[PDB]
Amino acid sequence: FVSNSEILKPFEKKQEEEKKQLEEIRGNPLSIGTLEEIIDDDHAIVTSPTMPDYYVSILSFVDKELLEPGCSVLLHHKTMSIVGVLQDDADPMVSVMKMDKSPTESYSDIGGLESQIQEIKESVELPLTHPELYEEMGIKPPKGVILYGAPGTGKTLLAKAVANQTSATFLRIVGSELIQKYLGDGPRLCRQIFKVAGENAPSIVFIDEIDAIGTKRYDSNSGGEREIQRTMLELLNQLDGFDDRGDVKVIMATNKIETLDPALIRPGRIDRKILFENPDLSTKKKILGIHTSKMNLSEDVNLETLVTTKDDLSGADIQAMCTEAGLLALRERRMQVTAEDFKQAKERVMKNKVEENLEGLY
Amino acid sequence: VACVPLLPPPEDVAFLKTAYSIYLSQNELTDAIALAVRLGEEDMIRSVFDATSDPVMHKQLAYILAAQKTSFEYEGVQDIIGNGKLSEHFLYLAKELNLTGPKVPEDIYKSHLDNSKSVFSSAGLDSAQQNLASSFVNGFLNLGYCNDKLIVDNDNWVYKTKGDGMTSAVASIGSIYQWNLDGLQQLDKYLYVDEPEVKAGALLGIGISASGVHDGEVEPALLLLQDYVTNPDTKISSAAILGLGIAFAGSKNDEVLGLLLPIAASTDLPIETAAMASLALAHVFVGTCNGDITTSIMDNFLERTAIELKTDWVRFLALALGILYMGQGEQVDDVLETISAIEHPMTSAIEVLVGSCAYTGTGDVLLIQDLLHRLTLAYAVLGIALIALGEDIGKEMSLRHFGHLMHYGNEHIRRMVPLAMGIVSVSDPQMKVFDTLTRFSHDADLEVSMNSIFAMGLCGAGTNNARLAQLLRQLASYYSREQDALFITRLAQGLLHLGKGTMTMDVFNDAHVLNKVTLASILTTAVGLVSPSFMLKHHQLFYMLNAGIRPKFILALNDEGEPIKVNVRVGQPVLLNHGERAELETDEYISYTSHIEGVVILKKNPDYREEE
Amino acid sequence: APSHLWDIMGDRQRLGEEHPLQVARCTKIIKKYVINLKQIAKFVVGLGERVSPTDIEEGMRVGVDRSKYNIELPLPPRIDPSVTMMTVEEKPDVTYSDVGGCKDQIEKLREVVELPLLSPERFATLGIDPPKGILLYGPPGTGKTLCARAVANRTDATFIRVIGSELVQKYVGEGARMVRELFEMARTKKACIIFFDEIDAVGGARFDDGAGGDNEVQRTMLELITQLDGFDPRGNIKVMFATNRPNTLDPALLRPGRIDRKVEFSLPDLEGRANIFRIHSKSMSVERGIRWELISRLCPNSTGAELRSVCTEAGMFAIRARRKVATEKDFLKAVDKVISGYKKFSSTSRYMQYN
Repeated sequence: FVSNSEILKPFEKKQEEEKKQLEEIRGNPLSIGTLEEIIDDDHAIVTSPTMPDYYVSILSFVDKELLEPGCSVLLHHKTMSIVGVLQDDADPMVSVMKMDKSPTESYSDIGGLESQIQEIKESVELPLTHPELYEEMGIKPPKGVILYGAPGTGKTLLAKAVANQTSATFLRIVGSELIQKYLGDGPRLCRQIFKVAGENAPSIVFIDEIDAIGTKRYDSNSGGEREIQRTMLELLNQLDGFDDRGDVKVIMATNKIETLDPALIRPGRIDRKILFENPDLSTKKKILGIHTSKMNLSEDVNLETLVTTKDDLSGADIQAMCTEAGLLALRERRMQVTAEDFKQAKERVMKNKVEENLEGLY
Repeated sequence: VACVPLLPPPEDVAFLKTAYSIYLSQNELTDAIALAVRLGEEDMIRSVFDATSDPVMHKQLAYILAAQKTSFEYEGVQDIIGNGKLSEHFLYLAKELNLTGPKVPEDIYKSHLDNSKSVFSSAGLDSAQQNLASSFVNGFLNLGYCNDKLIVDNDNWVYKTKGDGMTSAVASIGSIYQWNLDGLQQLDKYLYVDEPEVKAGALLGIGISASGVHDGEVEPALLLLQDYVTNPDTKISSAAILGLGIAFAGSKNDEVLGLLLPIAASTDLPIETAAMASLALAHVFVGTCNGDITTSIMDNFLERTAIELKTDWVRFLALALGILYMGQGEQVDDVLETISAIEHPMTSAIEVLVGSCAYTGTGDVLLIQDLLHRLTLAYAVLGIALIALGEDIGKEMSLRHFGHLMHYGNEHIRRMVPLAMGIVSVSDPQMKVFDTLTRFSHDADLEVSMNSIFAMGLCGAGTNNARLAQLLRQLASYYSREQDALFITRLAQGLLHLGKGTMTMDVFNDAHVLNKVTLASILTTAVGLVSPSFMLKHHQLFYMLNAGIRPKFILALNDEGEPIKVNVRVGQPVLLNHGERAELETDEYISYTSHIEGVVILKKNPDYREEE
Repeated sequence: APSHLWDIMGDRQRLGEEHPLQVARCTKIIKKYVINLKQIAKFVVGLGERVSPTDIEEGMRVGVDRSKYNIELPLPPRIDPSVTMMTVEEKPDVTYSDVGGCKDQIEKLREVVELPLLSPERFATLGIDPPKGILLYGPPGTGKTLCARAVANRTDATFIRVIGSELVQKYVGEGARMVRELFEMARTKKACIIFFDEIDAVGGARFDDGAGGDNEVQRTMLELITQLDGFDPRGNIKVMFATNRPNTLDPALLRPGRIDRKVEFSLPDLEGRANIFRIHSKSMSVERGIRWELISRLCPNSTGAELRSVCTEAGMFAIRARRKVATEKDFLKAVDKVISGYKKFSSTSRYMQYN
C-alpha cells in the first residue's frame, strides 16, 4: 500500500515520460550511419550509406566504451545527433551455418575410438565443463588438439558429441572458403570468424577438413602462390599474435596434417595428437544395431554374420549395406528383408571402385 | 525401471502405487526393489525385508534405508528395533544401526581429510567485533578437519565474544569436531563455565556435530539433551531450539513435541528466545506421520495465544506449516483453514501447492495453471523447482518466472530463487539468476546487502570460484569496510571454502527419491535468516546450512559387510576403504538386492574367489 | 540512468545550428582557403569567429557549414584510416619476467628500446644515435612474440600490432595507403611501439618472371622502405621486424639503415632449458625433491614450444594413471610422449632454416 504507491506508481509514470522525450530523438526524423572515430570532446563523425558527414555530440543512455570504430550507430534526420550504440544493422545474417548451439550426437556411432576418445574429453570437455580441475591443481589445460587419420572415422562426429556436453556454441570453418579468390581477401575473412568468437566467448573453435591449396585442386577460386603464404600463416597469427589464457581453444582437423606447414601446427598450443583408426568387429554391433532397430529382419538373418564379413570399412559403410539391402526389398514390396538382400549387399559394397591393384601383388 | 518413469516429456511416478494391490501377498525379490525406492510407502519398504530371508542381504537394504529416511526413520525401526531383533522378516542388528547411517563411518572419514588438508585462512584476529567474522569462516572451512590450534591455544576468538556472538563462536568449534564419535565431550570446556552466554554455544555446537545421528553411536547421548529445550535462561534457550533441533532430526518424541508448543505459542523474545521454534517442529518431525502437530499450530495461528502479538511471527507459523503437511496425506486441510483465517501475501500460493505431497506428485495441469493466476506469490516458486527437476518443459519457463519474481518488498522470495537454483547450480550452471543479483546486491538498506552476500554464497557453496567467475564479480564489490562489516563480507567467502574447497550439494539419493529431511533445511533458511534482514534475532541463523549437508562417503565391504579394505573401482584418496571419500561414481558389479551407487556390498560368483 | 542530466543542455548546443558541419579537406592556403568537399566540390572561404589563422594547415580535414560554407572547427587529419584504429592495445599479458631464463636476447633488446625511452639522457652524454630498428627471427616455437610483449609491458605506451597479411589489401594500391597509416600515428602519438608479424608474406625479392600477377607484393615494401628511410630521414619510434622465414626476405631488408641490432634466437642448452622448467615449476604441482635438471638433460635440443608442453602434459598423466600430484614417474612418461611420441612432424628441429 505505502511502498507500492511510492515505487510502482512513479516507475510506470516515469517510463511513459521517457518515451515522450524520445519523439525529439527517436522520432520520425530518424536515420542511421557508420561510426568512424570518437574524440574526448563528446563528438564523433558518422557516415550514412548516402555518404554524408555529420559532426555532432553524444546523447544519453550510451557511453564511449560501447562505441567502437566500424560499427553502426543511430543518427537523426534534422538535429543529426548520435542517439546510441546499436548492433549490426540487419545483422551479419550468420546464425546456423558452421555454428550451432547443441548438436545431437552420441558416443555410439563414434564407438571404437574409445582409446582416443578419452584424450579429447580430458583436454576439452573436462576443462570447459569442470573448470575447477585445472584451477585447484594450478595446471594449464591443453589449449588445443590436432586430429589426424583416415576419413570415415567420424572426425566431425567426434567433436560433435563433445559440443552437446559442453552446452556451448561449436564453431566450424571450411578449408576452401578462406582461400576463395576475389582479390586477396584470404586473410580478411579469417579475422571476421575469430572476432565473433571473441565477443560472446563460446570458448570452442574447430575447423573441419583443412585444405587450402596444397597443389591447385580448384578452378573458380585459386589465389595463386601468394594465397598459400597469406592464408596458412594467418591462422598462425591468431594464436601467435594474441595471448588468451582460458577462453579460445583452437582445434584443427583434416585428412593429412603432415603436408601442412610445421609453423601452422603451432607447437605448445596443441599438446595432444589423436590418431584415427577403423572400428573393430566388437564395436560394429553397436552401430549396426541402431540402424537395424527399425528394420524388419528375417529368421535366417544373423547380425554376427554381417559384422564378420566387414573388413576395413568405415562407419558410413555399416549403414550403407542396410540402405542397399533395404532398397532391394522396397522395390519388390516386402515387409521383412530376406537374407539374400543382406548377402548381396555385403558382397557388392565390399568391392566396387578398386577391385584390383592393377599391377603385381601390391 | 527404464520405461514407466519417463515415456513422455513429463513424468508420472504414481503408477507404482497401484501395483501394491496385486503384489500384496507376493511381491518378488526384484519387484520389492522398485517399491521400496521412489515413492517408498511404509508397506512397500517393509516388504523387501519380508521377501528376503537372508540377513546379509538385509544389510545392503539398511544402507540405503538410512539415506532414504522418509517412511522409516523414527522409533520402530531405528533405536529400539534397531538395537536388535530375532525373527524372519526383521533381522535388524546393531551394525545396521550404526555402520549404515553416518555414525561410525563419519569418524573414519574425518581422519581421511587430515592428510588432504590445504592452506587455511583461519585466524583469531583481535577484537570480538571481527572475531564473529572469523567464527563463520572457520566453521565451514575446517569442516571435516580437526584443528586443535585455534580451539585450544588461543581463546581470543571465542572468549572475547559475548551475547549472540559467543553462541556463534562455539558453533565453529562444533563444526570442526563434527562427524566424530562423540562431540559432546569435546565441548566440555565451554559447556559449563560461568554465564549462560558461554553455556549457550555448547548446545549449538553439539547439535551441529551430532547432525546425521539422532540416537547416538554407542550411547543415547542426544536423548538426555532433550531436557535443555525448556530453560529460563536467555541465550541458552535460543541455541537449544535451533542447535538441538538439527541434532534431533529424525526422532519423533512427545516430550520434544510438548515442550516446543508453549515456546512458539507465547513467543517471548527476552526470555524464551523463540525464533526457529516454529521451524523446529518442521525440521525434527519431517518425514514422520503426525496429525496433531498442524492442529496445535492452527489454534495458535488464529487465536494468537498467550502474549503473541507481532504479525511477523504469525506468518512464520503459517510458513512453518509447509513442511508439516509433507507426507501427511489428507491431513493438509489444517493448512487450508489458516489461509482463510488470516490473509498473508505468501498464503495465496500455499493452497495451490499443498497437493505436492497430497497427490504424491507434482507438475499436474491444474497445479501449473493455478500458479499463473496467483503470480499474475513468494511460495509459488517451491513447486516450480520440483517440476524443473523431472520435467524440462517447466524448467525453461522457470528461468523467466524466477527472474521477475525476485523483486519484492520482503526478502522471502528473494532468498528462495538462489537457494533452489544453487543446489542444482553444480549440475546445470545458470548465469541468469546471477545477473539479477546485481540489483539485489545494492538496493536500499545495507541489511539487504548483508543478506545478499550470504545468499550468493549458498549458490556456489562447496566450490571456490571455478564456474562462479561470473558471480565473483558481484562479490568483488565487498572486501573490507569496518570491524563489524568483516562478518558481512565474509559470508560468501566462508561458504566457498566449505569442505576445503570441494563439496557436492545433493538433496536426493540413489533410490531416485529426494530426502525430506534435506528438503526441510531448504524451507528452514528461507523462512529463517531474519538476523541479516530487519528485526535482528540471533546470529546463529548462519549455521543452519549444516542441517542439509549430506556426508560424502562410499563403503568398501566384503561379502559379509565387514569394515575391511576391498579392491574395486576407485572413486574420487586413491584407495577405497570403509568411510573413504568419493562421490558420483557408478557401479557395474553385481550386488545382493537393490543395486545402488555409492555405498554398496559386492559379491563374487562361486566359480572364483575375488573381492569384486 | 542520467536521462535528465543531458537534455537540460539540449536547448543550446542542440536546437541551435553549430555542430552540423560538412567535413571537407583544405588544399591551398592563400594568406582565401580552397577546400574540397567529400562530395567532390570545391569552394573558397575565410576564417571563423573562434578560428585562429595558424590552426588551418594544408592537407587537413576542416569542417564547414552545409548551408553557408564557413570554417568553424578544425578536425584531425586522416579520417580514412579504419582498420589501423584497432591495432592499438593496452596492458598486455606477458610481463618482463615471463621469458624463461636470462640470456643475451633480453639484455640486447632492453638497451636499444627500453633504455632510450626510460632514460633518454643516458646516450645524450656521448652524443650517439640509438638503433632505430631491431631484428628478431630465429626458429619458430621459441617464444619470439613472448619476448616482444615483454618490452611493451616495461614501455607502458601505445603498442601497434601489424600483421604481415594486413599490408596486402583487397584493392590494388591500397597497400601503399596502409603503410602511411602506420607512420602517421607515429608523429601523432609520440614514443609508441610498432611490431610487424610475419613479414615474409610481403618482404622479399621475387624478381620478375614466373608469375605475372605477383607484382603487387613487391610494391608494398618499396613504399614501406620509402616511408621508413626516404629522401627525408623522418623517424622517431623504434621498429621491430619479425618473421619465421629470414632467408626468403629481401636481401636489402637485412642491410643497415633500417635494422641495426641483429639478435637471432638459438636453441636453449642444458643451462637454458633448465630455467624453462623452473619458471613453470611455480605453477601446476611440483613434488618436493624433484630435480628438473635431469629431465631437461634427457630432452635433446628443441624449440621452447615443446619445453612448456612437458609441464602441461605432466599434469595429464595424473588423471589417467591415478595419481594425486605430478611425480617423477609421470615426468619420464612425458619424455616418451612430448618428445619421443611426437617425433613424427609437429616440430621444426632444423626443418625450416634456408629452404
